[PDB]
Amino acid sequence: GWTDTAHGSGIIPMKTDLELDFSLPSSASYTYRRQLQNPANEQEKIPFHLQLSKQVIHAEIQHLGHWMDATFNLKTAFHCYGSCEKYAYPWQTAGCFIEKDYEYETGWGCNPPDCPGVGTGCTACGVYLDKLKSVGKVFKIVSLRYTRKVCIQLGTEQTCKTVDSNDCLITTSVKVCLIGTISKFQPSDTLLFLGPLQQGGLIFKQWCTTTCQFGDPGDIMSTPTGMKCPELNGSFRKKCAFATTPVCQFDGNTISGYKRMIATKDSFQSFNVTEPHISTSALEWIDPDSSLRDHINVIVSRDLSFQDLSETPCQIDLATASIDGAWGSGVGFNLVCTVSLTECSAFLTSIKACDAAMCYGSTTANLVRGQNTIHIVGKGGHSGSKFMCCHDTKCSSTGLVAAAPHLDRVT
Amino acid sequence: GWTDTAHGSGIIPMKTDLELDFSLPSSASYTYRRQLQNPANEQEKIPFHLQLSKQVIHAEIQHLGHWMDATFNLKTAFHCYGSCEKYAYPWQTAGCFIEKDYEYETGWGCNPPDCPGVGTGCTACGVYLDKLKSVGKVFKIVSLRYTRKVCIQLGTEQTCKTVDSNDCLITTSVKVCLIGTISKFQPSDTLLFLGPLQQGGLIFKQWCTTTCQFGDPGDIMSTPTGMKCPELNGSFRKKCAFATTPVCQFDGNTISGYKRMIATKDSFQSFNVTEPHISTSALEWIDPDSSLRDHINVIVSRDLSFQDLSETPCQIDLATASIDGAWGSGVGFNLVCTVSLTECSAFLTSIKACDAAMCYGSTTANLVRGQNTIHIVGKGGHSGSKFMCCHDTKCSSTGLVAAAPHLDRVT
Amino acid sequence: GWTDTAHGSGIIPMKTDLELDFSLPSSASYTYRRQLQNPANEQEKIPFHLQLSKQVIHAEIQHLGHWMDATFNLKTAFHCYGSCEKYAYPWQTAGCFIEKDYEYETGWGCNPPDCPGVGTGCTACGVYLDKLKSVGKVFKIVSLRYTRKVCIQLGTEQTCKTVDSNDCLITTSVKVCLIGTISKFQPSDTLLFLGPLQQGGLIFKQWCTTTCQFGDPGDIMSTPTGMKCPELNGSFRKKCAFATTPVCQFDGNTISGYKRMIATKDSFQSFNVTEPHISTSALEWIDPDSSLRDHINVIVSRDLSFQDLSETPCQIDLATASIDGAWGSGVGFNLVCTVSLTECSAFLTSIKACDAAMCYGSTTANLVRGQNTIHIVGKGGHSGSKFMCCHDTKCSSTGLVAAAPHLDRVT
Ligand SMILES: *[C@@H]1O[C@H](CO)[C@@H](O[C@@H]2O[C@H](CO)[C@@H](O[C@@H]3O[C@H](CO)[C@@H](O)[C@H](O)[C@@H]3O)[C@H](O)[C@H]2NC(C)=O)[C@H](O)[C@H]1NC(C)=O
Ligand SMILES: *[C@@H]1O[C@H](CO)[C@@H](O[C@@H]2O[C@H](CO)[C@@H](O[C@@H]3O[C@H](CO)[C@@H](O)[C@H](O)[C@@H]3O)[C@H](O)[C@H]2NC(C)=O)[C@H](O)[C@H]1NC(C)=O
Ligand SMILES: *[C@@H]1O[C@H](CO)[C@@H](O[C@@H]2O[C@H](CO)[C@@H](O[C@@H]3O[C@H](CO)[C@@H](O)[C@H](O)[C@@H]3O)[C@H](O)[C@H]2NC(C)=O)[C@H](O)[C@H]1NC(C)=O
Repeated sequence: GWTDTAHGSGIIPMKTDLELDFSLPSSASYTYRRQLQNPANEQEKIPFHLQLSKQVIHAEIQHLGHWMDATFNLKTAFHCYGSCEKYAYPWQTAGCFIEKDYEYETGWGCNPPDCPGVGTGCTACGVYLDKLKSVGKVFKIVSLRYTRKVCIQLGTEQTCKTVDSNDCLITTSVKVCLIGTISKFQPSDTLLFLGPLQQGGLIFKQWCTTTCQFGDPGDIMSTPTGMKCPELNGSFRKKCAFATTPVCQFDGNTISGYKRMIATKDSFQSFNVTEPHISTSALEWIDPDSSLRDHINVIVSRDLSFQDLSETPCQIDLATASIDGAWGSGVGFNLVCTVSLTECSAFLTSIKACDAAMCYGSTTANLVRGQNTIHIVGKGGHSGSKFMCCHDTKCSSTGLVAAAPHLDRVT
Repeated sequence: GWTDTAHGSGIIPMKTDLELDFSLPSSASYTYRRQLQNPANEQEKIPFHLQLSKQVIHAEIQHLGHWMDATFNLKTAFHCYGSCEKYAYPWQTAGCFIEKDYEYETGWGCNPPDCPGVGTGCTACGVYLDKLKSVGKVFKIVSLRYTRKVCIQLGTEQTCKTVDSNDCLITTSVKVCLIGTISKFQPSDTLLFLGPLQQGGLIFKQWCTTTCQFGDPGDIMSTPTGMKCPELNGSFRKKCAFATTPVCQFDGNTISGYKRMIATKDSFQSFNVTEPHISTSALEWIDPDSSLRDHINVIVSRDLSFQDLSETPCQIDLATASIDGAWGSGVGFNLVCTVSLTECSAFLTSIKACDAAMCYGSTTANLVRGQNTIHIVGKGGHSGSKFMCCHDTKCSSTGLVAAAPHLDRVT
Repeated sequence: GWTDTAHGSGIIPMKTDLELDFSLPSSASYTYRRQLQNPANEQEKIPFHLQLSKQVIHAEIQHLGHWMDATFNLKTAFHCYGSCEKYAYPWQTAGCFIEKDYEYETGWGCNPPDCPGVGTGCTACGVYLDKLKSVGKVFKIVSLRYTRKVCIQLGTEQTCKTVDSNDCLITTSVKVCLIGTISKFQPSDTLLFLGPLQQGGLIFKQWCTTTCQFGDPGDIMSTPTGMKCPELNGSFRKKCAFATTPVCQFDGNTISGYKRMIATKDSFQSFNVTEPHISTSALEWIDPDSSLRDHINVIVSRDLSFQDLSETPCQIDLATASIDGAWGSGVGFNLVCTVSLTECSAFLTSIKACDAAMCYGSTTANLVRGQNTIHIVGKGGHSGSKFMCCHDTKCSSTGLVAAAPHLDRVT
């Protein structure tokens, strides 16, 4: 049946004016001009001009905050009598602290010489992190898009459009196809910028998410809402000796995740960025790595036999019915779309979830004549995004905001 | 030397009837019809019909079972006298439990007031998981294949064949090439379905495999063979106080892997599925994500100059000699093939490992005239799979089953 | 503006002598011969010969050493009096050991019957690994390149060149384009060879790097500099009983990472290798997996309208100014290049970082007429590599060595 998702052309190669076929780095732009033969005139020439922008990476991201370095500290506070809750402890002022209480445990083989208590008091053990310093900014990739602006001019008619890395642009007599390739980044990668965005960063595959312990990548994060402190990898001990104050011991890791990373820094992957652009839910940049190459094919055919394979009689109207799920999420939001099809018995097409600035996901819709209900998934966006059901360049007149994502550590 | 692995055509573009070149979403089908000029007749027309199915993902998988939620529980059982083995404990009835025994350790600074024992008895500490509930079904990806059914009709001759995502189909006068792209899934990804397959799921990159501790993704799994219980991340302590029964303490993680995941659910990647088909060793589905696009090129040339580049004089016969390794495995099985070559001094070709329904791997064989011994690797399959050495559409007359895979946790 | 990075051709398809378009396995070579029509003579024919090598994988690697199996051992050494430093312990001779000291802690509820000490002596607890045996060799992937040697002969002129997997080769009348595909390996993957390189190996996504605990993949590594021993996942305990020598206990993992891996071996991905070649900073091989296919397109056009799209008037000279960063690193080294442009107002081109044998990275340089300062990133190489700024086939006359990478565990 009908579909408008085939983006390309049918041609008779005998009737083709020009074909360009080449490899181009993702971070390279390209310009091409040529005077083509006027078949009707054969005196005055028809200009052809092609412009391809550099490929721009658009990563929907989660702002994870600032990764922090810190120094590990362990302190003992002993009281012969009294519950642990009775006393204040110096570590309770720290950015991060964890306290283990040995309450009502005094005994004459573990007491200082001035303490005759038995089953009393408190040995309070405190681990606290201080000298907290931001070492960089951290982003988690929600999704990736790779686009070039493509401008075609043949005679006096120009068409410019943003084209994704494995898509084609088709005009009256011109087809430009991009064939993507290698992807350096993957969804759920974590990017760490140790300095300004322009200086590039490090890719981490195993940034701590469901359990963060001191020593992990991402163990200590500073966010606008506050510190997010790690758990401890190791365990406390109350060392006892006759006529001696108890001594807190900790047997686990005492070196921050940042210092452990730096010690073996060259185990990780760097990436570099040019022209970075930061937005509410996204980072855009051009990767100066010229080893990443796309394949480009351009056809010009001013002949009646040139076919736009996306052309169908089918027409659709869209309305955004409901939403659930979250913005800024790799799980995403689910948009419910009412899609009405005319002029065709059936129509396979692509329905997109877009806000006023950007699209966040597209679903193949198998439509039948009349009304259809289509669920589509979007990933990314922010709390102000009004998500709409869209097709080609047209969107529904109303949009819906999604809920806030769930990105909480349990402790 | 000769090879039949080049799937494509040589043509004179002047002698080409038609070329289609376009981008198509993996989840889109496409149909194209055209009446082509009869060069011998030029009155009656020759029909051309192209049909491309939607691309189907075939993932060989490991059925990891059901991921379970649970509640953490800690209990103390003290006996003044008697070995720990002498007594039964209530946690010994649980789906998962871990017990730490403090045996023959009684002393007058750690005993209840009715216990004068010294170096006797037992403080038994039990961690047990209860309220076990399945939260979803889990599959590990062994391998991935992406195929479309491609049908070509020119005049009265039709050819339909399954074509992989970076392969070509060649008939007498027609070539259809697919150029694959982005892959959302990777081998060793773990897929979690929280509900029916049709509702999609979550991708996990770090599902616990060699060490599973309570709190990890995949910590508690229910399989047909029984529960697979996690180890503990943390350590026990016997808290002592005069004239008091010992109290078991546990300092580690007490929150299940499921609850930790849900708390930060939007850190993970969702995927959606249509038309899912479950089999003994595999899951097949169509991904409704229309942002994944393949490149398609179609050539029609009813001219004598159209060359099938896969044509050679070389002929082979195959026999399956032996096997080792495992089914259902990302390491795979190794099939030993005796391949006999005639009509050519040398022949580079592809030898496949297939059962009666499916192929599981292909190896480039550098053959010389006469008999050859070729080792090929297959991944996936099940205990009933009779694996055969195959070439093109022909297989050896005998096959061999592989051994069961090793997928055991140590404790 | 001008760029030489577009590798391909502009043609009039009517003026094309021949087009080949086909899919080819990465591990397949291919040969094609044809006698083409001489347009000037039309009696004697012009030979065309195409040869494509098998695709070679070049992985820049880090030699991580040998992964070791071992047996866990725990021993107690008690002394009624004396500091722990006073005594030698048998575990101090082991390849790996970790010692926990309970110093000055004697008491009459934890002493052997011959020890009346109070707050004296030492219970020394030693974990040591013995029966250390190498189980395989380990390499971490720094970067990946996929190349074919491509030879073109038309008449008496031959051109052979190494072509990357998404690049094109252009001669006077011939264009050969490669379109890459699926990549089985990723940067930062860890490869384990349990035997000779020819027997293949296992891919690990989560080899321990910043924290290695006994039981992890990569926990125990033997390098030329010495053993790199893991930390412990678990904690010690001094078990006390009246009239009994203290007993050291360890509650954590006691099974090596190798044994845990082997127990669930079929959870991991195997890969196979042919014609492996080992060098100071790299491993090269051909993957016999024939399911990995590239797309190949060949155009021959002996017509004046055939355009080399890489041709520009722009000319550059290079000098290598300075370097920082490290060899053998996925973070890489940063080479500072002085690039001088003539014949053009502006020129977008690719500047490479190469030593005498190999290139390690390329950067898109946006040059303006006159002198430019360009920073480029290279990954890989070794301590003897003299890295140079290069363009096309030309390099600066001087090069600079980089510093040694930081690949240290903290303990
Ligand atoms: C490509 O990306 C890498 C990774 O980000 C870049 O390495 C980074 O380079 C910056 C600047 O050279 C380093 O910043 C710091 O600067 C202070 C001066 O304030 C300096 O004293 C410190 O020693 C420190 O190096 C940053 O640490 C470094 N990051 C890493 C992970 O090595 C690289 O420069 C980029 N290459 C380009 C843009 O050509
Ligand atoms: C695309 O895939 C995602 C991920 O699986 C889908 O999200 C999932 O949606 C289902 C159904 O809406 C959720 O199921 C559960 O249903 C009960 C009712 O019995 C409901 O009360 C619960 O609140 C729960 O949501 C499932 O939790 C959810 N999974 C995740 C990880 O969020 C999504 O709906 C799919 N989009 C489509 C098919 O358009
Ligand atoms: C493709 O690669 C896999 C993974 O390396 C290969 O499996 C490996 O096969 C070798 C040789 O068969 C195994 O070596 C060992 O040999 C001793 C004899 O000295 C044998 O007694 C042991 O049982 C052991 O198997 C190696 O263990 C095995 N590795 C794994 C991870 O299974 C496979 O053979 C390759 N297939 C080819 C080259 O066709």
